[PDB]
Amino acid sequence: IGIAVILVGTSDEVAIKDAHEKDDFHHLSVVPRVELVAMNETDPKSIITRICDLMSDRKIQGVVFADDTDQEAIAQILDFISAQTLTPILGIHGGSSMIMADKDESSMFFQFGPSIEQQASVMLNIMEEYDWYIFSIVTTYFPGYQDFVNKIRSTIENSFVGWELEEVLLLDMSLDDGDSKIQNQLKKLQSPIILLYCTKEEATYIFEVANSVGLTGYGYTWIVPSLVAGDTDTVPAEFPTGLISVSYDEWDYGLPARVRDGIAIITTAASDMLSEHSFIPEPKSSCYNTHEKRIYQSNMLNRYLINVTFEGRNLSFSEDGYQMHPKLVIILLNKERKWERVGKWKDKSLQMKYYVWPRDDHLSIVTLEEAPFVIVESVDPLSGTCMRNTVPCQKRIGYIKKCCKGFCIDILKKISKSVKFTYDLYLVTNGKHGKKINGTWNG
Amino acid sequence: EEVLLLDMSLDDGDSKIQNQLKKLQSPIILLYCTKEEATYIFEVANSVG
Amino acid sequence: VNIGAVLSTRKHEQMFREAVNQANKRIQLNATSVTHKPNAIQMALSVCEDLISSQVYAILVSHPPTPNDHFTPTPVSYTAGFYRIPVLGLTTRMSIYSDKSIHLSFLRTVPPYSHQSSVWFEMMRVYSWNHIILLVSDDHEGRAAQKRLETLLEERESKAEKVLQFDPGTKNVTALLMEAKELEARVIILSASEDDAATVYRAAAMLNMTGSGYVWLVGEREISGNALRYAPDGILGLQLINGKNESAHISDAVGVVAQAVHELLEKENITDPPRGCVGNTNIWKTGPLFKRVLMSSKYADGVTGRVEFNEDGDRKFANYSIMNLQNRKLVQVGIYNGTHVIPNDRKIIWPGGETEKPRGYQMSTRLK
Amino acid sequence: TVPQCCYGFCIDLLIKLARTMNFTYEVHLVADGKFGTQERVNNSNKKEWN
Ligand SMILES: *[C@@H]1O[C@H](CO)[C@@H](O)[C@H](O)[C@H]1NC(C)=O
Ligand SMILES: *[C@@H]1O[C@H](CO)[C@@H](O)[C@H](O)[C@H]1NC(C)=O
Ligand SMILES: *[C@@H]1O[C@H](CO)[C@@H](O)[C@H](O)[C@H]1NC(C)=O
Ligand SMILES: *[C@@H]1O[C@H](CO)[C@@H](O)[C@H](O)[C@H]1NC(C)=O
Repeated sequence: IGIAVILVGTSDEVAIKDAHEKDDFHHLSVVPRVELVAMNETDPKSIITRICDLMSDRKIQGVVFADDTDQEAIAQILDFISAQTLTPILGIHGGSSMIMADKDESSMFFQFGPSIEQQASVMLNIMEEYDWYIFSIVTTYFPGYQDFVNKIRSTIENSFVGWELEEVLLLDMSLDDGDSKIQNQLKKLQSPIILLYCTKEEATYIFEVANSVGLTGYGYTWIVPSLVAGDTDTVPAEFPTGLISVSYDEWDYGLPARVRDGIAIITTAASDMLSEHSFIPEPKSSCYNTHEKRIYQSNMLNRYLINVTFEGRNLSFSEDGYQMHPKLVIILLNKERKWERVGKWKDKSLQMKYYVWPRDDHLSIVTLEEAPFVIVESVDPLSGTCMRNTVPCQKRIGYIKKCCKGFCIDILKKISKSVKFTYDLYLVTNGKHGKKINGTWNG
Repeated sequence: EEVLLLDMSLDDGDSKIQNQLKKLQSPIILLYCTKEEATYIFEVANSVG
Repeated sequence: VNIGAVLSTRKHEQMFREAVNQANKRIQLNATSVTHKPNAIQMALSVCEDLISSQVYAILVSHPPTPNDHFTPTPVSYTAGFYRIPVLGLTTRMSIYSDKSIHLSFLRTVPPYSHQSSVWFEMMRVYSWNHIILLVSDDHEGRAAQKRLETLLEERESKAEKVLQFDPGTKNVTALLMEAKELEARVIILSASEDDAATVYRAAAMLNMTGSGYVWLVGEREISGNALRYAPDGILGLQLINGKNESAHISDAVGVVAQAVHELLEKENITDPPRGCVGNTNIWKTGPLFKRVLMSSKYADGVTGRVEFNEDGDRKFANYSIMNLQNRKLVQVGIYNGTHVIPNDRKIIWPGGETEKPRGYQMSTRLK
Repeated sequence: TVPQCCYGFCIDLLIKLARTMNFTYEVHLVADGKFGTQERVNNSNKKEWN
């Protein structure tokens, strides 16, 4: 089979094609072929003409796309072409990679990227990791907000953890005369977390209004999806420091890696089609007036494109067009207007590199395990976290939550309540209580 | 619960005024300032809520 | 300084040119029209060539015979959205062109089908109905209609009793009808395509689902063609006043475009649109401003009434006619003037032949 | 679903209630034979009663 790989604007060199030759794909029975095509126009007419020429002049059935600009119309054009040409098209690393919902029916167009539900789940996991059970929701009248809120509420309801979900706002933002209305409804966000969802242009205005009201400070944290962040190196001088965002893996994912993954997915789909239901391993190419393409019956092939293993990677897609197991990173706005990778999200896991979440009245406390004084239990098997009469307990050696308790723990809780200070308990590693050894203490 | 100073001479810390003002959980505030400063403080408090 | 039009006949293009010329007398801008093509790719290429030939500020799109709205105006909108050139739809109510995420810089001259859900609210307050069921189809249009109806109902703290969905094109809906039969609710609201509506009509009246009580509410696609042929008596359908009319829509579109152009001419820093798709790849840098000017433009008075644009670029304050099928006929029993429904002096019939509105609620006395 | 016979305090109360307000009844026993509590399902983690 012949898969066409199209690159637009600045990209890699022919060396990437080498990875498509010396790989498991060549050794497989699919024996695929690659015809790299480089373009510099990036226009609808140019893209359509190039696709038509490749389909007609060359015998190809799959297309891998990768642009350089951030125009989202490329994804829509690719979806339209796939719906018309009835041929699979994969978009990666550019406007084609941007996730678009509500694709046209009978369109075999796929792209790399997460959905709103996955980002909401990642945000909930991040919140649960640091025990942030009280939060609010702020959104605008932008498509996808309903899905975001519904996913958040469904996750909150079908769980044994104790959440708050105090308030949710709508923030019309459409009526210019109702400018004071946004400020009026913004004075109900006493909860620490906010979990905003809106566009970057509206995000800047909302942040300025909140700063005027006084919702930005040491005691408030904002979590936003990748839509708000937009370009990483284009901070609009208004995002509060410490903002947390969820983004796609753009640093530990090279363009040649994406090209190889797409080629492998196409080859595996072709091999699966050839093995099972061998009536037509691959339909022939076509040209304009594709009405006679019903004989191809791409519906059978479509079901095969959503199941790819690739030596234990689970590259399967979804019926909508987004991959089921993407790679996601958590970024935080540094002091010097920079985004840093704090943690990564596996299939079902979290590898945050910060165990204390660094930012006066916040000090660390050391405790030791004692029979009647400090009992170190384990997390609750039902909800996954401790419960009343228990407090979180770190365990160095990378860490493990323990949720210690006991007489001394109760005394510490009462003292903290009375003096109004926060703490982060953790157990000691070497030394039980303390003794001067060679002039030095321990424990 | 607490007392405030609200040094209005230095406007560079204006963003701080809305910050320290969002801490008085007590109902009674017992303000004390001049009429112009009183109007400014009342406007800031109304904005904060 | 000119505008583009994509009509379905030469007569429509001539009418559009005449309307633009007449509006000119009320600059030297001249109209440009292109006919539809059977192939979507060919249509996109033709629209791109037309755009390259001359700079276009706005593009109007119509529907030819065999509309197939899912792909008739889609290529034009996709091509125009690359440069953020506003596109106005003449006869398109698929409700998929309302989200700005997919279709950018799009405006409507007729309300989408989803808005019909609002029409089923005054009748819910003027007839004292509180228990209803939904037979919405499983697609974008059905989902939008159901969401709008649920949002409207949530205002009064009373949602639908039970919302059921069916896969499009299904030939066996007996299970859903049987499930909904024992629900103590008599008001039935249907939202599906012509073929789906006709299929639902069959295998439904079979189980005595028509007659005493059982108030039926539908939209506009349900009472049409095959579905109308199988529609039972007492169906309360909705009709658009000027939906079919095309010349009036063209006239109002031309007037609104001219008014927006005149308003924008006063403003400075007006960058000209690119003179050709090839080579040019940057945004217009003024498309959003032109779209904003086009929206929120209160037209004085058009042939089809006052022209208002919604926050989503859809028609605002439309007028609907309520039709009640009787003796295989169709008569108007009321007019919904955008905000309220006023009945006429004609009697209203019901599926059971009664002259009084059924209560629409049958409480069950056999408990489990 | 064996059709057994049942009586007692609850049956008498139900009969009196049915006589007071006109309505028929159809009594049946619970399948799992449990009063009901909130539990978690192994798959889909869907919390539900029983
Ligand atoms: C007049 O319309 C024609 C369409 O046939 C177009 O080619 C021409 O450029 C228009 N004239 C001006 C001055 O734009
Ligand atoms: C459409 O509207 C025009 C008004 O401009 C009218 O003359 C014409 O008769 C209408 N056509 C139909 C079929 O109603
Ligand atoms: C619609 O008709 C009702 C009649 O009761 C009237 O009160 C209302 O103002 C009308 N609205 C419009 C937009 O014409
Ligand atoms: C139940 O009994 C009442 C008498 O209190 C009567 O009015 C009602 O009609 C009866 N319902 C029936 C027979 O279904």
